Amino acid sequence: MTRYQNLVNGKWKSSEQEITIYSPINQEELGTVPAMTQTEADEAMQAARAALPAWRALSAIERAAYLHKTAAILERDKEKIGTILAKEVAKGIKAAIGEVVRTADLIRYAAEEGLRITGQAMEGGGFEAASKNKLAVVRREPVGIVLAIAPFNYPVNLSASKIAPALIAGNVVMLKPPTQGSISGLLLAKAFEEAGIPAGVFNTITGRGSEIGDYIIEHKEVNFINFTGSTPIGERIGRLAGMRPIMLELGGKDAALVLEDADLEHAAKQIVAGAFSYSGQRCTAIKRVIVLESVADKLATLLQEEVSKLTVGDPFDNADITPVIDNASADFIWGLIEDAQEKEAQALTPIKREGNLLWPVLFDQVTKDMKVAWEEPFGPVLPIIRVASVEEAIAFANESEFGLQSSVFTNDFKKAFEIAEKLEVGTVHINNKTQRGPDNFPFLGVKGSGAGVQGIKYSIEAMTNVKSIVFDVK
Amino acid sequence: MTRYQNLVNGKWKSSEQEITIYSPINQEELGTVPAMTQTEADEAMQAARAALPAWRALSAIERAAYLHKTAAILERDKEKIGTILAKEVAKGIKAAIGEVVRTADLIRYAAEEGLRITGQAMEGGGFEAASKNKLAVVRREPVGIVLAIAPFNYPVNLSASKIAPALIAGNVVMLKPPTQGSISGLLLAKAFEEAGIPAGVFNTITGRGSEIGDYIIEHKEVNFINFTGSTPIGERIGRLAGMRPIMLELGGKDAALVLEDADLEHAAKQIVAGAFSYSGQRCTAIKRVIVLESVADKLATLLQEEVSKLTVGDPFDNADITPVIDNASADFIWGLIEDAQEKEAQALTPIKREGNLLWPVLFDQVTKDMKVAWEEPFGPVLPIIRVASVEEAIAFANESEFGLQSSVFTNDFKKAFEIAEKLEVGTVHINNKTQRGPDNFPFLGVKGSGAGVQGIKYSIEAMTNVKSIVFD
Amino acid sequence: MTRYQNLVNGKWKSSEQEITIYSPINQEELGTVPAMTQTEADEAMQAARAALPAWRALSAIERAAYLHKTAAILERDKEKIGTILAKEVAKGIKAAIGEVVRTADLIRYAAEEGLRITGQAMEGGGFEAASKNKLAVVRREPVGIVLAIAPFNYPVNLSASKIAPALIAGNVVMLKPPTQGSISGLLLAKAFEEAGIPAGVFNTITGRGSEIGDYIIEHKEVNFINFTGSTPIGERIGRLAGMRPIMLELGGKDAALVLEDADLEHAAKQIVAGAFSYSGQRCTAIKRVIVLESVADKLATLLQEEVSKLTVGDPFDNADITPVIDNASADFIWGLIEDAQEKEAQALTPIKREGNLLWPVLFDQVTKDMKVAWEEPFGPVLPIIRVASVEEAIAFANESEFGLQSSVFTNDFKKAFEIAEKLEVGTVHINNKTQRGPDNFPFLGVKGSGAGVQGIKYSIEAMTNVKSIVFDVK
Amino acid sequence: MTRYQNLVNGKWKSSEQEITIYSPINQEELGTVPAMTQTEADEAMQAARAALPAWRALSAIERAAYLHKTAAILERDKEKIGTILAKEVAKGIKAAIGEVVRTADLIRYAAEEGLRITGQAMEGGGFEAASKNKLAVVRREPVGIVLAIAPFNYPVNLSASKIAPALIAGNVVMLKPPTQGSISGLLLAKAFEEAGIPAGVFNTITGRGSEIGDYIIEHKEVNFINFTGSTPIGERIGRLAGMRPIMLELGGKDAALVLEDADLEHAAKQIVAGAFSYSGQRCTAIKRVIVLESVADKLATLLQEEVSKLTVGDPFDNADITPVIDNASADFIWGLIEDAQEKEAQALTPIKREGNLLWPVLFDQVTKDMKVAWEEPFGPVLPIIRVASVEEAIAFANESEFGLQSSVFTNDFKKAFEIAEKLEVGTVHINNKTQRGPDNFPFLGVKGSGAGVQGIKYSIEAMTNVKSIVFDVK
Ligand SMILES: O=C[C@H](O)COP(=O)(O)O
Ligand SMILES: O=C[C@H](O)COP(=O)(O)O
Ligand SMILES: O=C[C@H](O)COP(=O)(O)O
Ligand SMILES: O=C[C@H](O)COP(=O)(O)O
Repeated sequence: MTRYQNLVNGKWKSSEQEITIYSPINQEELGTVPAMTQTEADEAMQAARAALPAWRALSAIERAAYLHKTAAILERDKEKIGTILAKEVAKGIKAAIGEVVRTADLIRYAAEEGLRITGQAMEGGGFEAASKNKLAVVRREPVGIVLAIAPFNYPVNLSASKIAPALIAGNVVMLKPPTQGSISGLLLAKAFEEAGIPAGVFNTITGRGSEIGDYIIEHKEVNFINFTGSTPIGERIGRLAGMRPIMLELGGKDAALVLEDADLEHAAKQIVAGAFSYSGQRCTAIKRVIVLESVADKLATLLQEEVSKLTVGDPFDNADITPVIDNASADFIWGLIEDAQEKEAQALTPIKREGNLLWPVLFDQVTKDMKVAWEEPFGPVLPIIRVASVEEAIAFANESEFGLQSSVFTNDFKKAFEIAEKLEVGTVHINNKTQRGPDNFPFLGVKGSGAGVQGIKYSIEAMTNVKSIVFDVK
Repeated sequence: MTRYQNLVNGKWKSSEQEITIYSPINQEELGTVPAMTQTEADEAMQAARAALPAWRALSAIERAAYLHKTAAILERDKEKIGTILAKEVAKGIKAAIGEVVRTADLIRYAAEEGLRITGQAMEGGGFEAASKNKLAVVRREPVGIVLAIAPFNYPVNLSASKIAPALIAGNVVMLKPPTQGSISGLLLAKAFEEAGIPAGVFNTITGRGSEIGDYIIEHKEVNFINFTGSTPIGERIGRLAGMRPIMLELGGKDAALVLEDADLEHAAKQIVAGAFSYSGQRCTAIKRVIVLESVADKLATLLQEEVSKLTVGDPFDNADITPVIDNASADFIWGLIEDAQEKEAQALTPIKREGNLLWPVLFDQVTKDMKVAWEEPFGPVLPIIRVASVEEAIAFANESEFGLQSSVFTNDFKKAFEIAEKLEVGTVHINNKTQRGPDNFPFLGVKGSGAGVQGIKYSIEAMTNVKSIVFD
Repeated sequence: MTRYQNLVNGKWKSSEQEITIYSPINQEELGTVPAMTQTEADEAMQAARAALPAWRALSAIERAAYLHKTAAILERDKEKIGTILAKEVAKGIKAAIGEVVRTADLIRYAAEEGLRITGQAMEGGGFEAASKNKLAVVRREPVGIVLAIAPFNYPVNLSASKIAPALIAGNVVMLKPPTQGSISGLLLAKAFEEAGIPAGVFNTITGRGSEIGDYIIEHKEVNFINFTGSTPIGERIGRLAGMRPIMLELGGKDAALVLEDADLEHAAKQIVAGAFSYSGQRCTAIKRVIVLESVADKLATLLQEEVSKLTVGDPFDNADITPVIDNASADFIWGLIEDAQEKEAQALTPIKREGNLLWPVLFDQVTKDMKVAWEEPFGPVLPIIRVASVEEAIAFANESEFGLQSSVFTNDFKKAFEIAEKLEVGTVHINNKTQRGPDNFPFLGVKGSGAGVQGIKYSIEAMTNVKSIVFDVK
Repeated sequence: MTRYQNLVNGKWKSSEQEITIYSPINQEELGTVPAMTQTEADEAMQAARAALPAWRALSAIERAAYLHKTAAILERDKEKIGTILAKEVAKGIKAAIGEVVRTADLIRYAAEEGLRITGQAMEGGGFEAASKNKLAVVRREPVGIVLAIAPFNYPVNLSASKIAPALIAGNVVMLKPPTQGSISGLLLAKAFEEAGIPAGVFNTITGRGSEIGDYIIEHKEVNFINFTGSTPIGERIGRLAGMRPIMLELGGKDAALVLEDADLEHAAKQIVAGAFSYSGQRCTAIKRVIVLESVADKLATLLQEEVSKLTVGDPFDNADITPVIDNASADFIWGLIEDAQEKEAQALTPIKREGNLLWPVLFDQVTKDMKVAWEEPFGPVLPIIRVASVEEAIAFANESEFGLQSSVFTNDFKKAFEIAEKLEVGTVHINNKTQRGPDNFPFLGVKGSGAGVQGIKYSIEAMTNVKSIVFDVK
């Protein structure tokens, strides 16, 4: 019964109350995290504010040295961290060891990306002849206190993808780990503390969302909100932030537009590997298949073979399909499956449940009226939608409320490029599954998938402030 | 009795109701502008949404051609537009003609800068050996319908600085000209219509702010709100926009920090020219002087002479101090002046009201308890605040709720650079007054002066969406 | 008999000796240009060196104003300059006025692009913690005097492409027009002087190569040599320039790699349009077809139909095949054609020669021993080369000594991209012919095809010097 | 008595003959170096040509892993390499060890900088409406084989500054160590080979310039020459290169312009620290004090006491003034001192000579007639030159045939910026000594002082070719 604590002003501290964390696999007690109160969150913010000056008065290479030390420690304990993460959010054990390794690679790259940030030296001579002697030296300064709110699916990766870009840029970071996955956020904080990050530069906040979860967002000391989660909470954040800068990475129903000339075997393998990784619990996952009618049958057969080869089971057996995060999540996904079945959709895959453990349901004949065609299941369902033309596929893709990513499988790259130009998404992948990619590529969503563009350089550039210094050079 | 109309879907439209516009100089009826209803706003947004795809299907050079045409036409009617915008916001006629010519120059520069927006080609390898031979082609696409809300002080320049950067990027623009200054917004729309801009690409919205003011901000067709105005209204817009991208350019109490080793004559001339241009109704004006005690008396004397050389009167006489925009504005300035003089501030110039026409009040011995050290007047009042140290000056400057711009007057540029690093503003000017400047320069506020970075390149970038395309 | 004059120090200057220029189409006469002596070249160089300080002192928008005025005057006298151009180099009057118009467009774009050249404000904190208070403001200064040597092909376009990028960046320009199309260069100077560009900012130096050819290149006043022409002369310039910066745009042997999946009709049309534009006298024209065996016969038939549809005549009938520039050119192309004939290459189109007027020769079954497979003809002859594999095509394309551009005609863009990365050229066009393209695109050659990157942005950057100013900010 | 060998194709080689290398400190023999022949140089070039298309095919992060391994090994053996370097080139032991760790974190920065080189995605629609659908994907490809020639000055630092920016860019490198400092080049090769660098990727050439000196520069395998030496040999190289790209870092005569408002104590300290570091044997050292007559006497006294407190002796006692590299250098420097004192220059510090070890000479009343005012001594001689105005100082500064770096000591920064923009140098330091600076900063000479822009990013981009791939998106 481990009693994990909160990093606050460089000291590990606990709270009077604590939240118990149960495995989504078998409800094993993983430990407890403190249930902070509003005054505790307030004092963590005031520690951050006090640590900010000396942190941004450091040279970039020094902050990067701290970051590199953190990444080394994180890679050192990749199995300790990986096991706890694997039982905390019920993801495959190699998938959970893989997240820690990808995390360390991400913060190494962010440390090295954020010490190469170059300003501009602009002159007014090109705009007007009267300002020919004026020189603006434009650079970037930290926004201040960055508040990072991590999601459950990648509690170590999508938390470090906010902490490391903010830290190298000179900001202090306040981390809010998810409700499920908070022990992993505290373990990330342990790696940061072991590195030697100065007191107050990185603080953690754990608690009930009904007590401090709004209080930390509307706090006056917070200068930037970096949030990954679902679109409802993201829309609430966008209004609770006022006009303070935010980065929201919300839900996505990513389409796989498959056309007649698509190499269907590769398309099916990629579509299934994208759709069912972490049992569908990914924002950047293939969440619908929009296939043309002429190849829809063969694509459905290949998709069925791929989805039948998926091993459902328990995280430590390295199952492709592990239990979903909550019972409420399984109930919501089950409702989507029920609604599809009631409207005469062809479930060409066993449709059975075992509590949290759902089965990789591949549906066909999915129409506009089924909720599985629009709602993000965040679980193991994959709709197949048949369209008559490319225009119908593009209209179906752009009918979604989400614009995160999309895949276009073709053989004609000129055709794929103009479809990609037509798709109202942030990223289009040509003949590949949709993903966050190398975390040096831009990662952004549109209409409902969030605000701002991520990617390591884009995240460093987003939690900074432009400061122009203008003088005369005669 | 000119009945100005609204550009919607290329055609000119009027409404049943009408707002009447009176000069802040002598209250003459300048004309009337339509008071659109929420349904008419909706139709303007639908015209915009239908015009968007053919506008971004146009090549960049083809849209820049329209922008250059509009700038040439607008410079053609520099005197006609200038007189109307002079008597509409009580701006000096040589400054109102200058606003139009600088507007034309901004549209030219925006066209030619939005021609050259180049994307990236990232390679994946270098972050992972697995993602080697994945190529991301990163480019920018228009956000969609850009809603621009212009301020009264520059109805033509600060509406074009939202329209032209958005239009060149591929967006369609829905302009919301201010209440005082709506006629100049339609005079700017006249140029866009004359220069063959396609239907629905540029539309104008005029009406009472209690009928369509929130209806247009909250509309779902709006994809970007570009707003210039006051901090209360901007803070309201910030929440009303949701997670839609916004550009807010709110107020600012720009400080003029003067040190002991500083050319006081140059500093005084710059401080007064900045502070009292358009009689203080500028977001980027010197709105407070923070001088060190040793040079405070010499600077006060020099500042007083500079203020005394100011001409107060009528815009068409090219006065330095024309009347403020409204009576409520003058009452608010007069309240600040009263609060200051009822607290023993040394008024160094003759406090004198004549209706809207206020007088260039220069105050001294201003402390933190007077509400003129903190509140942005938007009128002809300059507080001198004396501090004992450079640290005291920086703390006083950073105590403001605004962070737009600031000036540091000294002779040690290394000292000025250090102070500029410490100042929580967007732009620091060393040994010059604050200004929006060369409009290619970044223009931004922090802390409460706004959200986002303006300046033409930054404006074009802000109203676009990154569109990555990854392949093998 | 029009006695054209050299623009020197704002004044029109003539010489004791004048070179006479005759029409390549009928040897008529067009006028004379001053054959300057070396002292005259010195006075032009000194005029430029004295004009340099006040031209640099100008604001960028003020320098751009002259450029825009020149562009307007050029677009005004489009038909006059065009007629003299089509007379000078036998180009085709609708393709000669097009050169004048594309030249004014280039000048406008160069002015507007040079307005926006922004510097860097680099900090040392990312590299070391001891330099964290040092700021480098890095901007670009003019090199000084730029010597632009134009070719006969495009004597106002490939001349403006050196003058305008140089002028907008603050340099003063020496223009050495081609010995043949010099009258067109003096017309360009007429336009620049009419715009009102200051005295000594743009001068022209005509003459005989044996007197002032190496003389102006070796002058110590010249700070940059921008030369486009033939590869041997380019090598001589590369030696003669010492360590002074140069930009050489030399010959090319651009290949059209045609694979089996290619759309052969599009390939044939693109290849013929690229290859026979201006009678093959372009460095960026297609100059050899490298085609796989399977589709080679169908491609050759399509290519033959395209070639035997080209108009051969005089420039004022707007012929696609107008006479080559001089008699030595026609003799060299005829020699290549003969060498191909004796080694049993299949002439797919008639082999005719009416003096300078050559007929377009499509040669099939061309092998590595015929010299038309390697040498740049600068004449209307295109060899088709058959290869058995994609690797054979890449080996044959990279066997050339030239590296300017190439086309890959394919249907698989992934394959086309792989081949493009394998081709040793500056630019690869996928399913299109080679061109200088939009002039904002980079234009460069590799191994034997030149030195430096052209394109308006790259040309502006090439003829400037980085000037870094480093100071403490704390 | 160690016999060092040449890294060729992953193997160590002696040739038949060996150049024996002696310590410039006394004469102590420290080893021999293979006197390679033209044939062996050819085999090394061919090994590099064969290793190229596997190093290119590697990922940027893998090539960077090799670079980081080399940097780690280099810091592991900093004292052994440093001691050998200090006796090899006669610099203080703490300064020879300090260019081994400065070299290692030059190598780290080079790798981290080279693995985020981004390309462009240019569209043609801004230039013309006919090319709106053309997209250029502009990326950078390795130049090929890089020839790096190091100077004796920094045989490790000024060698890695060419190797690492090359190797990270994907192109293989051949290193020619200086004749005096060959041991250090082979010691750096030892670290590169120990790191695991693939065979043929990093080779080393030693021998006699009369045998293999022009032979390697003129070799057709070489695609880029990166040379830092003296202006004569750089003039030869710029000619022998042809049109092959080169980077030349030649000599300098950096001036410290001191005006009347200047802080004279700071100027006096900075000037001596910059001028006499490594016995004045740096290209970027201060070699000229140009001071206004009002403050010239006070400056001269401060400078004299600054120079007098320097220590002259042995490198292992960490003398500030260690002996110059060879006897020819001491003869030339003594000739400069001679010419100065015959023409009635006022020696402010004693002039001495102990064969190779000279004493630092502060010369006042230096005029444009003494050779010490114009020639680069590469020895501990600093001439003070008095001028009557700032315009006279700028005229004297620009009178030099060198354009590398310059210092302006002022108190008015607007004045210092004015003068800096007037100065014909590559870098101007305001109120600080000239230096190569943080190596991320641009480093260049703009006169007969060099060709090309160095600095880690600038040298990475110099030894690459732009490759544009243009296709239609439509
Ligand atoms: O929330 C899930 C993320 O958006 C999915 O991206 P990732 O699995 O590549 O980190
Ligand atoms: O309303 C505020 C404007 O941004 C001020 O413009 P300006 O500083 O150029 O005079
Ligand atoms: O000399 C010939 C030029 O390089 C060919 O290019 P261009 O005809 O497209 O301008
Ligand atoms: O030019 C050479 C500089 O004097 C020293 O170079 P470095 O930065 O490698 O030590």
